[PDB]
Amino acid sequence: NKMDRMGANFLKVVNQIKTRLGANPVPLQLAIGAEEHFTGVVDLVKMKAINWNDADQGVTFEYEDIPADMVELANEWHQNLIESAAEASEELMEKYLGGEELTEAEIKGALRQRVLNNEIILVTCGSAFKNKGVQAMLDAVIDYLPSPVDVPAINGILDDGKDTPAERHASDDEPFSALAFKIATDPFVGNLTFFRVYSGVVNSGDTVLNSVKAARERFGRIVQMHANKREEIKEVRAGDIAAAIGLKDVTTGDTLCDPDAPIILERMEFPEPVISIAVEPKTKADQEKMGLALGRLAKEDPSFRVWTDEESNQTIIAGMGELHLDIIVDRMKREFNVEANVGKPQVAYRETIRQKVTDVEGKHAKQSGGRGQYGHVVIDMYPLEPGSNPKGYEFINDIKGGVIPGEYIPAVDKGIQEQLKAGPLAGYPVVDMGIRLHFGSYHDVDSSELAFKLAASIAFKEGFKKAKPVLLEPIMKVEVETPEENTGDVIGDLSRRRGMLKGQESEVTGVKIHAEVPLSEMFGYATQLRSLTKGRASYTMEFLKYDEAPSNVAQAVIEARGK
Amino acid sequence: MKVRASVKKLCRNCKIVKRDGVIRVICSAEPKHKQRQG
Amino acid sequence: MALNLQDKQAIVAEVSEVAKGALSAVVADSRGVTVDKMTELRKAGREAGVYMRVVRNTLLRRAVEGTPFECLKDAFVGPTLIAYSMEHPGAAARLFKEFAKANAKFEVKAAAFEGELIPASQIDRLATLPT
Amino acid sequence: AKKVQAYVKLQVAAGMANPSPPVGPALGQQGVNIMEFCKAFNAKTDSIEKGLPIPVVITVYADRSFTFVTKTPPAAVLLKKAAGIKSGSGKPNKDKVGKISRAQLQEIAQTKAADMTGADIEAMTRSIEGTARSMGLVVED
RNA sequence: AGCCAGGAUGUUGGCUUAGAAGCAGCCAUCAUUUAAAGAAAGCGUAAUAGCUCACUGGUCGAGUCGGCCUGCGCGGAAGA
Ligand SMILES: [Mg+2]
Ligand SMILES: [Mg+2]
Ligand SMILES: [Mg+2]
Ligand SMILES: [Zn+2]
Repeated sequence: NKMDRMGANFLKVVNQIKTRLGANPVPLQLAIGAEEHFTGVVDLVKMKAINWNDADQGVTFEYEDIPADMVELANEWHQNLIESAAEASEELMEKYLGGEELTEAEIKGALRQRVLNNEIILVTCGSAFKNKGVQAMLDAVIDYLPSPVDVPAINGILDDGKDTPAERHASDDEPFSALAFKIATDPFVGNLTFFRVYSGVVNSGDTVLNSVKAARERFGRIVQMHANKREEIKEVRAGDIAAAIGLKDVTTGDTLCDPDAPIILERMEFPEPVISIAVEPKTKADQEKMGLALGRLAKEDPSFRVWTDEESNQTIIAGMGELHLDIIVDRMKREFNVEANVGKPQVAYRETIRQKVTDVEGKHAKQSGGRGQYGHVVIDMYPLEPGSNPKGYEFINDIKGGVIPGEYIPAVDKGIQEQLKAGPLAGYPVVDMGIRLHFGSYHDVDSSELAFKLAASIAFKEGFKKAKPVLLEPIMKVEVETPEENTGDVIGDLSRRRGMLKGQESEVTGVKIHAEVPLSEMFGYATQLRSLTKGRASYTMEFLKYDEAPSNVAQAVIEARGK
Repeated sequence: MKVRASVKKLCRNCKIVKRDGVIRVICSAEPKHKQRQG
Repeated sequence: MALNLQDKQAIVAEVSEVAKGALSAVVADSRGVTVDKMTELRKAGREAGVYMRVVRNTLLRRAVEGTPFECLKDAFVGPTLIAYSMEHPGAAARLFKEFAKANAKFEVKAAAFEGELIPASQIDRLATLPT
Repeated sequence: AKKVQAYVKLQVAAGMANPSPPVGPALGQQGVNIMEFCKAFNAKTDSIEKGLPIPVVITVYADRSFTFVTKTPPAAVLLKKAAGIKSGSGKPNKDKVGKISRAQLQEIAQTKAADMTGADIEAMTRSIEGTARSMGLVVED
């Protein structure tokens, strides 16, 4: 399109497709005139010019005489075209190589065939805004594009697979089978599932089986559509696209079919959210109302996810893009209305001793005469290293002086867990820290556990300060692909961020960059990437091992509560 | 440009030219090194 | 430091090394590569000898003043960055061979490697005996 | 068929062949993969530096293959494993910067005079002597 | 002044050792290899390439280069 805009080139664009996407394209219509003077197009079959008419909005047109402004390239590309569609069989070629031109009809049927195998792509040119070219493309949609039965059948999985589990001839006779391409949200019924019947007939009220979800669904109000507008239809034949109200379980891409139909259709693959942000209703307690909305819209987009990570109280919204996540937020303000401001995700820090070791201890005078028992422990701190064990809660039991009561000798590390479990440094949990009770004191009458754990608690507290632990933030193994021209800038940006790198690697269609970057960092990395790479790069985060960082925030977020 | 009352050579490729009496610095390396009046 | 007095001295200090030994060489300044001419003058210093002066102070007038006492052909202007490479055990040794074989490859160019001949009349190489 | 046109020094010297992971993705321009990553260095990376510094060139030529007359036992490893003291620059003015002696010089002279040569076998020997002596401290022998 | 061009392959440095790159931090380390090798010049400096710190050889026919003192000038310098 846009052949009515300067810089317009039919020829150049064709090459662009061949040079960049990879497709080999066969011209169908060359162009009559330049961008301002786009009169119309030249068919390489009819050998005519459909100069369209300006007064009517393209409604009328005239097939013309193929003027000499363009009567010579036409011959070249018509000749190049025959050759390619004639490249469908020697029966055409034997006559083609017979020096004789095969009939256009054999070319057009040959054309439809070559498109089916994707051997060739047919290029049509027009200007919709200039109300020209559009009617012919709609004609060529008829000429080469595939009808439902102009290609082979939908295939399937049956009972964990079969020789030909499904070879469903798309027919008004075969058993009902479909796919829900889309689930959309309608506020009055609560859903609208778009389905294409691959093979079958379904009617109002017909039950269907969710092959993927192993369930029963009744199709209440099958409707056809004109975008937003909907027209109810009693039944849908195969090869028809329709929207189904009354369906409540079908995931985008889940097959809806009559019983004994294919369990799995090929559309089980979807992209991964690339941007993450967090959200808050103005009213702190509209959080469920907000929460439900995020969920509904999450059903509609398998690419918008809402997980409220329980590490922090924050509601986290993940999406494929900054617009999406904003288009996904104004929908909440507009439908399922809630007013909400987005922000930053929280910080999943941790801590660990560096190396320091002592024989630290804790003690309370639980006796006082009347109380009757006491508990006291001498402990011994060590770290392991950042990432040597799967069991971060490492430990060694030693005690042979003041050997606390036996029935809970081994039961005196799990009660201590509740310090390694969360928060000793700035409200963040501990990894790899090793505790070692060696001495202590007790008396084996009833050495009270709940008031003996105060010894353990002050043991952790005092032990922590002496041992000088550290704080290690989350840092992952990012992997990026990009064109081999933006390497300098993408790595410069990673360098601005606190990112180390991994792989001196260059792909063949690009370059695979590997980088270790923080997790609190890279907020909105995707959009920065697109900006500096011309929206032609992908990436991933692998949640790699945590690493330490000098941070003015780790202490200001606990000095927020001061002492 | 810069109308500093004291133009100087900020780089190595700066030149001092005296078009119209006005003493100017013109640098064909960095255009931020373009000054007007000595 | 190629001043006038240093020239008046090094003219004879470079005539002497080629007037007591074998023919010397000369290598132009067109294109030395990170490997080819660098490591080639390396192997030149290695095999040819640790006395060759690959430097060039070969001005036309300095040559006519210093070198032309004997072998006056040096005086004629030479457009070369001479890589003066003599030879120890007789005339036309490995250094001369390497220069003559480098004038066509394995270097930028060796300026045809005319060299110094006491006779100064032999277009042919010194293999006059049939042997 | 060209001299290395990919000088990107992000390779741990010796150790693992093609040690990209520690080295950083900041030298990504070169197009080496699992085809050229175990062809020649994997099979001739033993008798030069086995756990020492032997800086690898970035040679990737257009013979549709990777091969060249590789250098000698690197003096960087010769003077750092023939030393005992594995130090060097950085802390050369305070304490031992590594060991370098006439025995190590003779070793490197008789060892790395094969392909990493200069204006003499003895001249590349003086090269290794410089790579051993300019560490900042040398053993006296 | 104007013109024919040449800087490592011990050298991610033996390096704050995950290099920070034959010209990031960095110590210093001609490092013969020289019409040349600095482990640092603007380019990518975190990295190639193709112009290239530095340096010189080749050209080319009379002056050239910077300072210091001094005279007289120039800008700084816009009001009813
Ligand atoms: Mg004044
Ligand atoms: Mg004035
Ligand atoms: Mg003014
Ligand atoms: Zn300037």
